[PDB]
Amino acid sequence: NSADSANDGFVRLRGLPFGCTKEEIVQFFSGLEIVPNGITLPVDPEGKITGEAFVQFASQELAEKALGKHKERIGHRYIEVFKSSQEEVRSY
Repeated sequence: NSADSANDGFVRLRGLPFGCTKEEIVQFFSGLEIVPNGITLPVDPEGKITGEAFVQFASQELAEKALGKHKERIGHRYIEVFKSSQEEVRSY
């Protein structure tokens, strides 16, 4: 729950570019194992696009191998990372 229990490993992003989507998160953590639609796209930090998002792995541990990415890129922007679970995540 909200960051930890054992399996509910989510992550949150807050940094995405214009038109950002799942498949840019699906390439971000192409590194790692994720449940079959374990990625969530509510809106950006202002509320008109998708510049924050989230991702549920197969485990809490896989989801912190993912915090271990630190920055990388999506599209043209430059993405924060934080630990998460399904109820930090469900802004939609």
